[PDB]
Amino acid sequence: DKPAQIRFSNISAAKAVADAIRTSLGPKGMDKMIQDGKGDVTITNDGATILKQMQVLHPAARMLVELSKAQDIEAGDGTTSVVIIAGSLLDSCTKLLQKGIHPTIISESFQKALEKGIEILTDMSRPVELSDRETLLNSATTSLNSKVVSQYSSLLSPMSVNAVMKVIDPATATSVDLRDIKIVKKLGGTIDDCELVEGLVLTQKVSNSGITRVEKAKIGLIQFCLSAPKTDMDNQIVVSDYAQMDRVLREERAYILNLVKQIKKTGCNVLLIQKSILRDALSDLALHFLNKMKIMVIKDIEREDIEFICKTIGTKPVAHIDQFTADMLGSAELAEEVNLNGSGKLLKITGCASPGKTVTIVVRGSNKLVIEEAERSIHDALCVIRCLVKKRALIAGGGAPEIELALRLTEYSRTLSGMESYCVRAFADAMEVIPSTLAENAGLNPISTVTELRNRHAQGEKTAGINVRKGGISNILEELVVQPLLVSVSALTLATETVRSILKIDDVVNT
Amino acid sequence: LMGLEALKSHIMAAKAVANTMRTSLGPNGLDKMMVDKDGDVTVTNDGATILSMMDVDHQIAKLMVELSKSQDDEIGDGTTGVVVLAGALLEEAEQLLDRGIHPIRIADGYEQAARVAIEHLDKISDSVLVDIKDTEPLIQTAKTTLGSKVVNSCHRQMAEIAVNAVLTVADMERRDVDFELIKVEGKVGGRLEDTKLIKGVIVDKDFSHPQMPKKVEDAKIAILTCPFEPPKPKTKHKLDVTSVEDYKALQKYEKEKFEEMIQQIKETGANLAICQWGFDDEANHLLLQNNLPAVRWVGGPEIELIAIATGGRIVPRFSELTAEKLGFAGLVQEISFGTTKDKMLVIEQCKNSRAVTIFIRGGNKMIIEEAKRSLHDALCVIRNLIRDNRVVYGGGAAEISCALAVSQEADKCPTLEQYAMRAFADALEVIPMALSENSGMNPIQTMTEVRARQVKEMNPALGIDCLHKGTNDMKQQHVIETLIGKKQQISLATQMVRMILKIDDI
Amino acid sequence: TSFIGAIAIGDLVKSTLGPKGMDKILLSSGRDASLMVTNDGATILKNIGVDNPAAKVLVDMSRVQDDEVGDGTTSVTVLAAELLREAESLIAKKIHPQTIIAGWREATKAAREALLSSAVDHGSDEVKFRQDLMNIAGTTLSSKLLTHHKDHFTKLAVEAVLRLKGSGNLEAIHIIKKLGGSLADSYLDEGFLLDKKIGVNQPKRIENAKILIANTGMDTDKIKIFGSRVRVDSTAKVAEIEHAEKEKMKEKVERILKHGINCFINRQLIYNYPEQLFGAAGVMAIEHADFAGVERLALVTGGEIASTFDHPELVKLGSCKLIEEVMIGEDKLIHFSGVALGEACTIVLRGATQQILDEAERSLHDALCVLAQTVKDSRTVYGGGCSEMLMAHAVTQLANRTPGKEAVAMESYAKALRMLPTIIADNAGYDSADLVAQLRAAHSEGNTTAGLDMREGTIGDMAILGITESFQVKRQVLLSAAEAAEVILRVDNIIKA
Amino acid sequence: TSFIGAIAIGDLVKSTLGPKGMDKILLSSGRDASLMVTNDGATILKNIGVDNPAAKVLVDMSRVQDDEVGDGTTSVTVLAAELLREAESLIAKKIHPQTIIAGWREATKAAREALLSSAVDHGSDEVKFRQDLMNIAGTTLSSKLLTHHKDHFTKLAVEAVLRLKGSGNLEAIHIIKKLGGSLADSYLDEGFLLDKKIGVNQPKRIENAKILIANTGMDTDKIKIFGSRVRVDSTAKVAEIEHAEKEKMKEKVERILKHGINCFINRQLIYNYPEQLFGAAGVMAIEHADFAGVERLALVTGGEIASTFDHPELVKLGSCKLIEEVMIGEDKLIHFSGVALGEACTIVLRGATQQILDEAERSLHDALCVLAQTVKDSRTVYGGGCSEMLMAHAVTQLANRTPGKEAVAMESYAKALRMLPTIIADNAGYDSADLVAQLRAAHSEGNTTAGLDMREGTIGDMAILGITESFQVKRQVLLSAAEAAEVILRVDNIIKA
Repeated sequence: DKPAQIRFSNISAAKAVADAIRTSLGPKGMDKMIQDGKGDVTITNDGATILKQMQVLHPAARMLVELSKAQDIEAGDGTTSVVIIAGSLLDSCTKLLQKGIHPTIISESFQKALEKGIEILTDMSRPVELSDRETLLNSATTSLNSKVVSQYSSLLSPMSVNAVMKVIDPATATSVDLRDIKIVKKLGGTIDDCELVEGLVLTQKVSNSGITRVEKAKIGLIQFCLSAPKTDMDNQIVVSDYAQMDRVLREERAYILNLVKQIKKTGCNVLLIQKSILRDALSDLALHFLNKMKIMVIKDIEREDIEFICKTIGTKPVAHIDQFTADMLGSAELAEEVNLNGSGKLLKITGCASPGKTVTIVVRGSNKLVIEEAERSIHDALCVIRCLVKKRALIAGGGAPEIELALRLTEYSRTLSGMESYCVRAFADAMEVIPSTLAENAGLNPISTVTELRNRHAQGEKTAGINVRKGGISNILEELVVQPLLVSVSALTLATETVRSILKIDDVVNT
Repeated sequence: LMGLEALKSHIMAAKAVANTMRTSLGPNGLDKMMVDKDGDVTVTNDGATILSMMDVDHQIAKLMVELSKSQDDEIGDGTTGVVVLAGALLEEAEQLLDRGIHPIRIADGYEQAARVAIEHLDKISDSVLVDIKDTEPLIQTAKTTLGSKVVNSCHRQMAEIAVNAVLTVADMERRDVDFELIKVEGKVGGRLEDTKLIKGVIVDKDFSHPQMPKKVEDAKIAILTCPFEPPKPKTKHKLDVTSVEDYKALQKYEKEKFEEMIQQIKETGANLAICQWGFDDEANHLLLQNNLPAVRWVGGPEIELIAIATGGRIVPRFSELTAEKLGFAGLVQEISFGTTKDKMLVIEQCKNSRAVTIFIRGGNKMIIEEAKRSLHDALCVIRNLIRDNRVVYGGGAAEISCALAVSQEADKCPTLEQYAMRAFADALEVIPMALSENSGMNPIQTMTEVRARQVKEMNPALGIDCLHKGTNDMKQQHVIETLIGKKQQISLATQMVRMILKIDDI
Repeated sequence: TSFIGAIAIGDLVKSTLGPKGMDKILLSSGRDASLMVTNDGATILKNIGVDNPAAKVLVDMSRVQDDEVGDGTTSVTVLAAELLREAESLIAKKIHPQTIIAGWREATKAAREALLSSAVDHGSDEVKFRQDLMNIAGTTLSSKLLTHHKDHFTKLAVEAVLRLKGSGNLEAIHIIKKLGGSLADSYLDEGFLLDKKIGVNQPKRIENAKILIANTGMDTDKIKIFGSRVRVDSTAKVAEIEHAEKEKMKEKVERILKHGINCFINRQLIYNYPEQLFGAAGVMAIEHADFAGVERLALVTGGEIASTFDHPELVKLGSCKLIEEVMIGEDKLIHFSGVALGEACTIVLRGATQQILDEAERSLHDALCVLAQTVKDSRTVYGGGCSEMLMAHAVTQLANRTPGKEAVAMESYAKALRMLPTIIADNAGYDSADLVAQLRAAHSEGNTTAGLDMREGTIGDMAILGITESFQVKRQVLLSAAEAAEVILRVDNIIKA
Repeated sequence: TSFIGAIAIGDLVKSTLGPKGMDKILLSSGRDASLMVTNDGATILKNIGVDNPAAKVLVDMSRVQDDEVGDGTTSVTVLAAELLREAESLIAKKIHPQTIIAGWREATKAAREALLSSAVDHGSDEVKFRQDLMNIAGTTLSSKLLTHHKDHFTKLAVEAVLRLKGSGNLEAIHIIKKLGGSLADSYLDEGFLLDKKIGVNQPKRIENAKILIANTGMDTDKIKIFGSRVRVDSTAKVAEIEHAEKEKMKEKVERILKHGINCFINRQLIYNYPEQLFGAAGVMAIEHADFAGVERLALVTGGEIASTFDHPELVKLGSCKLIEEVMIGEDKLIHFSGVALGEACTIVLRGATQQILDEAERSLHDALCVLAQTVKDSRTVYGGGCSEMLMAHAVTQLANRTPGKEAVAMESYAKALRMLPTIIADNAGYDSADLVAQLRAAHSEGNTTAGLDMREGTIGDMAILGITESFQVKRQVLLSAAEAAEVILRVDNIIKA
């Protein structure tokens, strides 16, 4: 009674989210207006930008948002395919619980279906070897030509290949770190000037008297006090004159040189500026003195840059002056401020020693939206190439994996025994919504299209899918649309994980 | 609103009280759960504890619960019995009013019914042998009466300690005692069946420095509440002074005054000393080397309570300290707290009979609550024993025999007080009926079987087997109640019913 | 009052019972963005808002003696609720509550006697102990998703607990919550581990580890009677706040140096400027410590416990021979090499997730517990549904012999206890009625060792499968469910302020 | 729940079980009639208002069992009602109906086998068998409303059956009825007796009569004379039969004399002149009789059908040993002493009301039946709940023994059987639950003769008390109730038009 009712309600909420998102799938896509508290409009063809700003009440909606976020952070694209698989599996679950079979068997059967489906997708895919630049560029162009970012991904794809080659030798199958390869902007500019920056791009400096460039830069990681503390007020006594506060002013003028002499025995060249809530103070009257004898201040550093610079140049994190020893110092090859193709004060660090070969790409553009679209293009390019390199053997897309996987999973349910057999059959014959969604968004009769795909996968080619850029079922064109095999692996595994978790969930309780 | 219908509404309120006390009397009674606005939950069988916070629903119930509460010291176990008996009185009183009798006439019928009940009840049972000296049948009484209800297992020790404590104080006031001198100190933290007799007062015991072994050599106690120990206003502090030399000099002056009151302490001979405050630990170790038990965190009121107990007068000031005025305590002892981590002070003199309290261990809040309830019930029932030692043969047997006698004497009354006599007899009949209904036995069947057993066999001691043991003779089970407890039970019930009846309006 | 609450709490706990159960999601009120999914019914009972006083007193009566033994909660609560529901049916059939109480007391006595008779001793043999400990760890570590990681927990916990051989070290065992590498492997500390950084400002391999055991640490400073010369007199001199800090540091650090100890352990994080102060002064203050670390130092090297440390002799010269640090996970973690394993231990898991580590540490706590008493004890009983259904069969057998009206209450007790393996099967999706009836037949015709194999949903001869449950936890859950059901049942009416 | 009416229509019958039963009223439909009370459910179900077709089917099974058993139609209906109650309870437990049918059939097989193996054959004895016949007949008749003169009727019935010597004959007893008088005025006597008034005209002083059946009297103006045959004509054949019939007056004597006569018996009216002619001939003809008893006349006297004397010689003579007519207080009743079959006896109960009369003859039919199938096949079982408890114990043992879902179904069937003596005790006002628990314990420890003493509520070894019931009725009640509950259960929904 109550457990069945609450599971039905959870399934209904998840299916409502999924079917509201179903229309916006794939490169073709169709948008909605978001039901929000401000009343604005959205023309966002994608699916992620709905869940990421969805007013969610039911915990099923929240868990589907976590599903989409996990899929995006894992591999990027497919963020709508995952949620639509989830919704279809929950619809199959609605049917199965309508017949009354128990949720735990549903979870176990879906786990078996997941394992066999991963085996199937690994089987039929093309075992492309990713070891050299020609293979990398082939994978990159196959990944970029199938999306709408092709126009500008062309110039940046070889550079992203260079970056991922810097990170590791592709013979090492370990995944590259998406966060390690940071993306930065230099304000304005052209498009071609977006260039690789080995080392790191750093924030803008203040240039009272500090040098613009230095060979063999001795970068120091500074987080400690600057002055005699102006602890609580600008004046401690009658405000006729600063009779006693002159002491702390000249103590600033003395402690600045005291710390600079404490630095020069180590040789800190640059200064990352932490905010004034951590620092005692920051002002030109002391920053000039630090600058003139080779301590350049760089504005408003943040924790991500601190972690990145620690990972790169080996400077240990610092919270006090006494650790000014060489542990907080790094010795690069060269550090320069470069302003080509439009002036820009962002500092660069070059050729420093690093355990991990962190690399960044600077992004340029005549408009801010162009810069950010280039950033998201390079972001998804790194996502797809990383999920390929860590798993190899990319797969053709366009519902072809769903058709082939549903067919072999239906026959697997045929040969499988026990209660789980019909569960796996329902999983397979409901999972086919993705090609049905492509057919709906392509204008073809969805059911007839799904039947045609299933028939063509039978007794014939298994890579045949629905073509989104020419039209309809196609087999002759191999490059219909291709995604790394990890895209489908993550989709199926996260979808089944969340579905079987939903099945495991019972009797929602307020604290 | 007015008149007999208003009295019927009062009767309904009394039934609301009585039907919920119905399931609670007897050892097998169904406990209630007490919840305060704080949300704390505790289970209890004691009718007095249930009524302690039972909130009013209609006013006369509040009046009657206050009336029942006012006799807790004398009524003992069976206060819920009082309530259910009075509720039965009112329930049958409603039938009498349906028959059209004016309330005051059933009221005075009930008071003469109580009179004949008392007259028969004085003749209902025999007297136990002597209380003060032998005490062994009294041990048997205390076992078969108190340890049967809710304690984990009945065993001799709590009863023996209680009877020893009372007999130390029972005989001076012409075989009487007042519970002002005997109290309970509940302190969870030890093994449940571990409890000690205390012919004194319990205080939380601290040594300012535990480096010296647990020991006691009391010959007299220095009851001090003066700056002899450097006073503190109960505030956390860590002192600093202008110079270390100044601190050294302050320490020297501290020890000089400590030595001069050592001369003051040793001229009277109070080898033990106590105070609210205490100095720092290292100097306290040095202080203990000077043979004075420096203490800290002593209970505020407890200091003057023990000072008045020990025959001394507390010393708030230096100028008020005199050698003769200190407390001539007899002995002090280190009672183990069950756990090996700490021990408490007990201050006691065996010569003087006063202030013989009970010091008990416990593992849980409600368990120590039922423990103190059971020991208080023991204390009051043994007061009823010492006041006069003849028993009542309780456990429904007294009620059934008394109701039989009242029914027999009913027809001897020429007026409708005869009907009141029948009503009182039925109300007394209800008590064995209650003891069966809350238990797993058919009420009326076994109740009337006990009635017939008393009618055909010439012994009124035959009652209801509340403990569900095979034997039905209440003497054979030896489960018993004091006659005085029953005297108060019947008298309080009849006074309660008559007070309810005399009230008529709003 | 009627027992709607006492069965409602049991019903909301039922689906979580045992492995292959059903999960629960707990979310905060006010529609704020916070929720969590959990399988352990103890977590639900901890997070439940008990609006029913009967449910509140039931969960309270459980908590005093259910989380102690470990994993009993999901069994004791459900068994008590089923008992209350069956007794509600009985009182609907006009069976008086006290009859039910007496019948259940005698039935629980019979069931405990049957459990003791069916319990099998496994002392005096090392290999039997090994297999029993791995089996009981697998049954108690029945919570993680990854089966190879399940085995990792089993082996790690077993090898951590067995190396005692003596009286309990559960007071000294710990499971460090530090995040490591893969979420599928586990580890144990050859010397208990701290999250404290080592090397940048303090020696690496600390020979003659003094290990002063302090509680009153420096949040900012401390004090000693010296005659301070404070420069910040009032609001007129707020700029002189730093003047007294150096004195308040030195007037303790210097005397601790004269005490002979640089290894100052305390819970409180000594700050960055105090990090300069302590490092320059030559004292290696460890800014994280606990009761558990001090007592492990005591048990392993003959030390002791201290408190309110101001006096040097109030703390021990914890002369640990040497201390190092190890490289597990993404931190530089001090590793007390001197306190070797065998007397006590601390487990650490690798994995970069707090929330997974939460259920991990809960399962290892319940395991480490049951492991501890069952090593202290010597007996175990066949787990799954075998033991409880055996006790139910014994209750049914002695119930038939009972003349009194409490025979019906005894049969009700037997049915309620029989319902527990029924719930085990139901949460696993198998045919509950068929499984429980065929189990009743399978070990009612003798064959006392027969049990329900939940791994495939078939009758299983539990003697060779090895799925066993420690005797102490079964006896404790039986007695606790009995007493809680008595407490809930024996109250008929409730009043509130 | 669709068949709850089938439970209800047996529920209105459980209030009548046991000799210590409890009556209801049949309220006559509509107006112009009066109510009447009724103890036994046989009259309750007979002409009962039925609203549910499944209840109708249960009623039809009750009538069929009453037809083929006689007594005990209450027990079958109440047992079927309890079975259907427990069946609905099991369906709520999601146990499929067909499993219930299979388990119930297995349980009935085992229970019938145990009952047969446990019933006692009083066997080859005479004086002990006499006492057994006496008390079993007395207790079986005590199941009816009558309490005073049960023993006399039972002793007379067993005397008749001993005259049968095993040849069970429901028609050996001649059953005449007579309104008025008291129940103590009831009389049996040997031979075949007629309740008419014959006096002297056909003398009561005759020997070795030729008993015949002849359905044509002298008032019939029957045509078969020596004269003309039957014709339909008025030209010359108006009333020649009136002249012919004068030959019959002498033929009715002379034809039988030529065949050979000492007396004659005729069951129809005879005209006066043949009346004195037979008086001078020595013939004892009766004016009227219960013509349904013509088979009784043929049996007890050895008489045969005479074909209304259309063919005078195709018949053989009857016989007796005396002819008599006696004034029994108020009726001058005819007495054929010792007709050819010595087992002939005639029973009359002087009932002031016809309902006591009708129930008394129903009880007499039941008595002769049970004496037949407990004399030729001597078998009896201890009643008073002993048999039901014994078969419930057997079924419970089977349920514990048997695997599969059938175990719960047959355990519920056993408890439904247990409900029958529970209902008996409840109607008796005793502590029904405690009493049946005590009896169940007595059988579990082992007492195949333990039951309930109905005169005063307590368990007792029923052999000493002498209380019992016949085996055949109990076995048939069990089997018929089981199959009726089965046929009700095997239907899920009813289709109406």
